[PDB]
Amino acid sequence: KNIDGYFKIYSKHTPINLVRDLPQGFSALEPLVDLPIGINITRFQTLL
Amino acid sequence: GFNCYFPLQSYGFQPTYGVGYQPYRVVVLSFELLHAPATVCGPKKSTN
Repeated sequence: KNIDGYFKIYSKHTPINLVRDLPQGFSALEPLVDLPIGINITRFQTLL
Repeated sequence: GFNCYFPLQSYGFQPTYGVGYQPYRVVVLSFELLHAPATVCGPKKSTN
């Protein structure tokens, strides 16, 4: 999420037993970082 | 050429001299605040 010029990241990782379908239940995401980025962000792309 | 010159010339130095000749280094602060989410200030001095 990017708001007020600040970029924020929230995340968590846990094990599962499924393959193609997302797991049910509930799991919150704790914050990770908050940087005063400020750029007029409009798009994104991944890496692998 | 005649009546022509290059304005780029090197500093005139001596081993040591008083005011006027003396190389004195100056630093200038930046422009106005609030233009970005960044922050640059002295420490928020805490007490016991």
